[PDB]
Amino acid sequence: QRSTSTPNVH
Amino acid sequence: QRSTSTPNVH
Amino acid sequence: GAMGSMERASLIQKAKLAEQAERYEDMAAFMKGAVEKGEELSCEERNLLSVAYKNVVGGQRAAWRVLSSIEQKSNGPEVREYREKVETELQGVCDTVLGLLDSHLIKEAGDAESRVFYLKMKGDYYRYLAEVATGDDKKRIIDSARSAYQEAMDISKKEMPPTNPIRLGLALNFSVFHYEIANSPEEAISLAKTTFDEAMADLHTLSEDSYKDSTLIMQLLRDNLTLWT
Amino acid sequence: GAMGSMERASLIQKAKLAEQAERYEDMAAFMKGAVEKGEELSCEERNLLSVAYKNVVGGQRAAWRVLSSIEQKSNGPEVREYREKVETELQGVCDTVLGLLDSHLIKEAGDAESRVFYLKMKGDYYRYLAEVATGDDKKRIIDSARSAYQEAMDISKKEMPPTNPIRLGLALNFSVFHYEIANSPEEAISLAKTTFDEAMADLHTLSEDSYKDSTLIMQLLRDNLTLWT
Ligand SMILES: *CC(=O)NCC1CCN(S(=O)(=O)c2ccc(Cl)cc2)CC1
Ligand SMILES: *CC(=O)NCC1CCN(S(=O)(=O)c2ccc(Cl)cc2)CC1
Ligand SMILES: [Cl-]
Ligand SMILES: [Cl-]
Ligand SMILES: [Mg+2]
Ligand SMILES: [Mg+2]
Ligand SMILES: [Mg+2]
Ligand SMILES: [Mg+2]
Ligand SMILES: [Mg+2]
Ligand SMILES: [Mg+2]
Repeated sequence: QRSTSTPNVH
Repeated sequence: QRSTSTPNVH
Repeated sequence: GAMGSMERASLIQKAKLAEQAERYEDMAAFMKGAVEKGEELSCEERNLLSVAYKNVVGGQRAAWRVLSSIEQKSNGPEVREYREKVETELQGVCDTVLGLLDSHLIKEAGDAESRVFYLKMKGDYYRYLAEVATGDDKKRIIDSARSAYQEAMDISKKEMPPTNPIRLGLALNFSVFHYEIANSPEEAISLAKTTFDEAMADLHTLSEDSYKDSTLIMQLLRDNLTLWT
Repeated sequence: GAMGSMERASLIQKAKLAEQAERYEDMAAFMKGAVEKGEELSCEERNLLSVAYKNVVGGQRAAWRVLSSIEQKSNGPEVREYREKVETELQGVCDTVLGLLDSHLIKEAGDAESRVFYLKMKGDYYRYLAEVATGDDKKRIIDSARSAYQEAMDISKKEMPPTNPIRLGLALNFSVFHYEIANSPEEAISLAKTTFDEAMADLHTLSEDSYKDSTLIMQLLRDNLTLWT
């Protein structure tokens, strides 16, 4: 696991 | 489901 | 071509890197370049060629089906225009494959394996064109597909054991042609069932280095038969 | 541009079709064309723009990381050459986004929402360049990223509730910048924890139309903190 950034939604 | 054809392998 | 200055072995190497990176357009481009060097492809190289272009055209077919579904579900020009843009792209990829097959890969000599695989590949990509074709072009595409599959079938029956994966995959894909493109559900069920039954009858012909591929196709044959019955 | 002759509304429509078809390069192309008409983007249109380009550059970053890993794991020119080809492509997409942001989207007027989102977007795509940059360009890219994130942070703290999704997503992405690009693990943990704690303290400010987005980012903040501790 690396750092999680903002995902895509809708 | 539609008909299944040859898949990709390796 | 854009790959003309690159050494064949570097092209093969890079297609393998692109497969690892899931860059299937690049992978397809590298393999086209390899094919254009004019030498025959090994089994591993044929798999690279097959995997790359099937991945490209698979994404295009899936896109086309979504847009076609939306188009018919609304039956402005936007959906039809965008569907034709994807369809034109898809046809361009199929023409590229079929051109490589005619200009370089399909020959009278060489392996039965190699000769069956390229004729199957010619059958598939005509079938992909047939999926999006209409009218004064449709039945002509359907017959080029049938004709290529049939030649591959004759050779495979004569020269390959009935569990050979190319022979099985070809038979699976011809039966899909029958059921979806030719609208011959009987021919489809009859080819698929024969192929599966002859495979089990000569199950002892499984190869040490391809039996996982063989048994996968046999299951997919049974999946299609369950669906079709 | 190739979209200059198409009406803005048709461009928006087609970007939505392309999203449905998972054609994110097309989707990005349509949205660029929409942006170049010179009018402001609504919230829904900003999401289309964001989703399209993040999908494009996401596939490129994932490809680059596979090839970089292979490159270092072997430390011929093929791996380095192919990695630079993907890297050059990735930089070209980031430049396209950053150019759209400067030429068209980033303004002094308009929504706080819109102004924060574009500065966050500028921060992200400089961060993506910073991931593949070296030397006399790296620290200059890092500072353009930090500078854009910081301006977005000042505005968001002044003008948005602490549960606003743009404010949260910005803070999440700045903290990822701190931890991965700036190598400031303390600043990362301190920003993420503050952002999460202030979000819970003013939990009542959740919006009816975006609370699912807000609570998702809050969880991702907690995921990063668990990872980093
Ligand atoms: C060894 C060789 O000649 N080529 C590898 C080929 C890849 C494509 N197949 S296939 O499309 O017939 C097929 C068959 C079975 C499975 Cl599981 C996948 C693909 C022929 C061999
Ligand atoms: C309404 C609006 O201005 N735009 C929609 C934006 C899409 C991009 N985000 S974000 O990248 O900040 C984000 C935040 C939260 C989640 Cl779950 C995904 C993306 C801002 C709003
Ligand atoms: Cl179009
Ligand atoms: Cl290259
Ligand atoms: Mg050579
Ligand atoms: Mg057409
Ligand atoms: Mg027997
Ligand atoms: Mg207009
Ligand atoms: Mg470079
Ligand atoms: Mg409170």
